[PDB]
Amino acid sequence: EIVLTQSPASLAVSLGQRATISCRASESVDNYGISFMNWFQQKPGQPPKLLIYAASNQGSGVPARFSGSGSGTDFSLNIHPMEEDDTAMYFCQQSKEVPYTFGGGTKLEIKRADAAPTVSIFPPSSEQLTSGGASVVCFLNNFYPKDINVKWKIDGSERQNGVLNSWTDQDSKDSTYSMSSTLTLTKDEYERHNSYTCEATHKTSTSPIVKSFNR
Amino acid sequence: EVQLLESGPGLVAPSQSLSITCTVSGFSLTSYGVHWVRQPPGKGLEWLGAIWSAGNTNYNSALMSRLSISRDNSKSQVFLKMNSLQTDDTAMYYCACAPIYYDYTWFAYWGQGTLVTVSAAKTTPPSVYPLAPGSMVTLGCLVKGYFPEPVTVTWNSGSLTSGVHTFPAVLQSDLYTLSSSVTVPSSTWPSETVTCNVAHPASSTKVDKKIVPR
Amino acid sequence: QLINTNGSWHI
Repeated sequence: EIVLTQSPASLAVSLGQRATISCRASESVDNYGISFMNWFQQKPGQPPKLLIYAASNQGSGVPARFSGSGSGTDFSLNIHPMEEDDTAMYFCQQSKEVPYTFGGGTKLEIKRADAAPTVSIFPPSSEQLTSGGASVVCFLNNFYPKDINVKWKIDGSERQNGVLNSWTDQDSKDSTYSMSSTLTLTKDEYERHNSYTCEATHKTSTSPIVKSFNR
Repeated sequence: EVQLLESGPGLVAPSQSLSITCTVSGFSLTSYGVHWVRQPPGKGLEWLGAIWSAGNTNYNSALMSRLSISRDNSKSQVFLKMNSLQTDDTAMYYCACAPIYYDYTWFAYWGQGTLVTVSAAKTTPPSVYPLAPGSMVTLGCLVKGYFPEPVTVTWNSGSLTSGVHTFPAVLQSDLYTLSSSVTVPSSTWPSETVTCNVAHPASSTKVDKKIVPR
Repeated sequence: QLINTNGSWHI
């Protein structure tokens, strides 16, 4: 069938600049004088939204800055000028004949200036301690770029075990990321120690941002 | 108003079968094709097949032998059935529609999708814990030890939307954990109530946790 | 006018 090869896999574009995504088909998707090439945008937690149909026609609710072009086997989606809400996954799709097929997708994000995280730490809740578990939570909010390191310490000694990390998708308004880091111990081990510390190292500061508390 | 809604089993044991119903309104099935699309977590869209306005069907080339699509026009329902699911079949499953014309409504209307997890692990409700601290103040909600995905988190029944981050769930020992943070002006908390609202449909769990100062 | 009632486009 008609295989669609979508390029790039991912890229980041700064505000006001141009994002160019390409879709090449293994054979022509033209018939009856038109190209059966469609483009979709997909935001986190949402179904895809139609952007472009018939290679170059804009769907309902689709801003002028999204433009489709091409014919035959070579197609492009251009987004210019890039805006914050355009961070998303993008897919091409051919509908010339069965089976209908999709390109592999492009993750398009915003390139923006560095921003330091805002760090907060949370002791285990009284509710959780009753169940014999103890989770310590560190939020690192609204930073850029996505790369960041969290080091946990218990009574001053690094703890690289029982830690789970999770990043949000890029924010659609300020283009930042956030991350949660959760250290989970048995209640018995938690009650054995005093100081719990989350250290956030990010390219925006010489020294870590440190949040800490005593049990 | 064109609308589609998937109903699926949520959790499927390996080698068992999958049945999803797409219920539609605002259009007649005899005038539309209804298409099935799936998306493995973090991966791309895959066209599974369609039942066209005429009532015939077509399928994905590689999956055709495991797939069956049918419809009940009187009930405005389209059905997907898939045989012997394996871990590779874990995915969000969507229905979408397109008329007999090629125009701006081409795949313009989708269901919200239903997540199908292929696993023999046990459905487990979450434990929900409030995260209070030890100008602006940040609070949280810890949603621990549930299976399968998804959960929904809101703050103050949705009235509190700005300053909210809900972090993707992470799997450990066949149980998911996620957290949500919300940042509000310190003048409003604890003077005003802040409550996370958590739902885990698979276990029919619904719970509110007020964030109270320690 | 393109029409697709059965999986194939025709005019």
